[PDB]
Amino acid sequence: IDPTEQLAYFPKITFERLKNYDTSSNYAKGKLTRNYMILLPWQHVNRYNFVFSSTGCKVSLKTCIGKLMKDLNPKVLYFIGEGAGNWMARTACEYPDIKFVYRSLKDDLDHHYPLEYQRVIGELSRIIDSGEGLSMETTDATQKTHWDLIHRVSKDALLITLCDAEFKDRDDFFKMVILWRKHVLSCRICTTYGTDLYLFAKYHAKDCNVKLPFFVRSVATFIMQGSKLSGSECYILLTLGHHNNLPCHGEIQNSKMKIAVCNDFYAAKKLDNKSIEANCKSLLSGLRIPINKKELNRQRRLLTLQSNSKVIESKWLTNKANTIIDWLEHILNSPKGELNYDFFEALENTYPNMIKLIDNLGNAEIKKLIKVTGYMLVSKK
Amino acid sequence: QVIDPTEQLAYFPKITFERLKNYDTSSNYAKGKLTRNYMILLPWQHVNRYNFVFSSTGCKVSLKTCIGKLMKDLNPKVLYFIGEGAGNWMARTACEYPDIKFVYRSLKDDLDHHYPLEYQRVIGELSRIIDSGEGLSMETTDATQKTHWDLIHRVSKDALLITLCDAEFKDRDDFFKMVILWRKHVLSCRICTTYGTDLYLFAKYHAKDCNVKLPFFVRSVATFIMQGSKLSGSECYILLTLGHHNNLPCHGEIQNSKMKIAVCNDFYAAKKLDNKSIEANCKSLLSGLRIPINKKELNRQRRLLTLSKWLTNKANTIIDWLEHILNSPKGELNYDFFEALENTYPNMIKLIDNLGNAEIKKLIKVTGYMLVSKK
Ligand SMILES: Nc1nc2c(ncn2[C@@H]2O[C@H](COP(=O)(O)OP(=O)(O)OP(=O)(O)O)[C@@H](O)[C@H]2O)c(=O)[nH]1
Ligand SMILES: Nc1nc2c(ncn2[C@@H]2O[C@H](CO)[C@@H](O)[C@H]2O)c(=O)[nH]1
Ligand SMILES: [Zn+2]
Ligand SMILES: [Zn+2]
Repeated sequence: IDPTEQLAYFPKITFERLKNYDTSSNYAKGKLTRNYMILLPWQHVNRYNFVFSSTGCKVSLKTCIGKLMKDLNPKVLYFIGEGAGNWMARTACEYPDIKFVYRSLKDDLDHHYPLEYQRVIGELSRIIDSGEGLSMETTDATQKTHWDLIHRVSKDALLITLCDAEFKDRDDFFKMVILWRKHVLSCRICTTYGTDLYLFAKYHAKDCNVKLPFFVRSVATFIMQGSKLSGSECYILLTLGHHNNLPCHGEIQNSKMKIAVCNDFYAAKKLDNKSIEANCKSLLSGLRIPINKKELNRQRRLLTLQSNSKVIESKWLTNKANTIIDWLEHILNSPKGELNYDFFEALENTYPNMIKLIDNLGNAEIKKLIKVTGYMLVSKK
Repeated sequence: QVIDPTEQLAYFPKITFERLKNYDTSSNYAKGKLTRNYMILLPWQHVNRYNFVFSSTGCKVSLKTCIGKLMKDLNPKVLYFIGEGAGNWMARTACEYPDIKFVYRSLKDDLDHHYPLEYQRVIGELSRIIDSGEGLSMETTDATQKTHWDLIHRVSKDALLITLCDAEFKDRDDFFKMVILWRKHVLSCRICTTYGTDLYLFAKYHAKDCNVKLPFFVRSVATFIMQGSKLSGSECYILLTLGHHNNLPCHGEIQNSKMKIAVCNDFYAAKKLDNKSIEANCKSLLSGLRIPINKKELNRQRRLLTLSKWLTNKANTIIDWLEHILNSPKGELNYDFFEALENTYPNMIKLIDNLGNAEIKKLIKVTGYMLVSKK
């Protein structure tokens, strides 16, 4: 299967690049605030074409760091804390000749194998190092051993290292940043390319005026439309050089808000009907495409015939089902609008049983529910 | 010598607006608020208005843009413009719709234009104004008086399908006087009664209060929030019709919609430059000011002033600002960049204190030209 053809399944990306300047601002700018009364993760609205990971819908190398990718021209890319590898899968479609070195923490929580890359690309042939036969310690980016064994297959320098790992504290993030630096300055292979080595990593801009480790200079800060509205998540492009400050909550919030108020979510050019069906069946077993009044009423019929392990115990499973159908029915009866938080705020505040929904469905179920919602909204008119 | 209206249309800038359709449902959801405090003191809504002199209402509101579908469906042969002043809104309409004839009205007083000066400058001749209100009293040109409405058909025998009002009223009571009289006419008048309830009044309104009921049998169809309206206020254009009455737009609804256009959208510049109009505004701002405005042109004005201290103080203030605009980097036409321009100027309060409302509006037109002229 052609990678460039598969690229039409990933949506377009809207973002803001805040280039780090040595010279002071000297502006004294106002603040941009808009309190969206939303309870659902609407950043999954354009991610219906994906199942196990959908990071590729949020961040893209060709979109954000396209010029650096062109200039440096990496033969191999290093993906750490990647999970099911959907951001790595998008990269494989945008750059069809690049090989990959994948690493992800080996635990029961989430994934430690690229299930989505396997799904999108078809085969793991381009993943020259998938971290097979490694310990939990050697797959942890906060440990020295992870960095020591990074070249066990690939002998190419760490020109562009991609990190989408979620850390406990900022101290764990610092552990990784320090270890990256220690490697790129010690390693025989890497030392050859010098200071022109990059680490593009996910960071949550909590505080302000926080100094990066020594000889770690942030080049730019990327604020994604795909990042959760509630937080202060961003992607920082780091390099070796005279250290500077991590992005502050303030700047991130102003940029985060402009994107939420102004821009609309771009839908995918093509529809992966097998992936949509998978998410539909993942949300509610037996859910079929297209989702219409007829399709919804049969799901209402299927639960009626079941009621007419304990007998009282199965009432929990049917309660979840009703909640899902009630929401999808509400989306169906809702007028078509543009994919934006103003319209999403309207959808939620037009629904009477909103709090019952959040109470009855888990975080993963509600994310799945948004993928299905997004498909339905795109399917309209 | 021949003046084409469609060619003249390239002098009016593009319009950005938000239409808030009034829904019978009587069920509005609970929403959040959008706030951004722009530290601005100048009427920046005049930046894209350099090509106009006496009136520039057409830079802000347009019939083809805002109510193009209604203009198509109800194809009006004649349009009625009340409280029009120099008639720049009417002039834009004449360019967008080259076959429509007009009936013009504006209050006959020393305080405002009671003759379409801008229409004349744009179109060339008053041939399409079949009724310019010639030989009428101040009472018969006041939209709050019955006699104004009684004599509206003295020339035109076409129904009031679309009535345009850009009048500024003292109280909301005066606005209500007009709205009531429009209704009284469109329901009494032999000519108008024929078209029934499908008659419209697109009037300018300041959304001050909330949950204010429109007069009986007067129903608002939609509310238009213009980018061209002053940021500070709560000015909007309401499209009214005959029907079971509803509520006037509330200050609340407006402010969010008003703010979005300020944060998101940029001011579109005019495709062509009316160099005669620019020169007129330049000479209106400061006598002897010539285009292009450059370091050489500004230093000449500094020199000319060296050889009545009140008049020279105003001149220095103007030159100081234009010099600041000249030395300023080119940016996009938006409130973020405009906030930067006056945040970068040290004598901001002296400016507002030394120049009148009309002078500052002229100063912004000249500023807009200079900003567009860059790079
Ligand atoms: N919460 C959240 N997850 C995001 C966001 N952007 C990307 N993600 C990633 O997407 C994952 C959840 O989406 P999926 O992998 O598509 O699907 P899911 O199988 O329904 O979910 P989980 O068990 O919650 O991971 C998260 O664990 C993140 O790795 C975001 O803004 N918010
Ligand atoms: N939008 C807007 N237009 C104005 C304002 N004041 C005057 N104008 C119009 O703009 C023209 C400027 O010459 C005036 O003749 C009026 O028609 C204002 O505060 N806002
Ligand atoms: Zn190395
Ligand atoms: Zn009549």
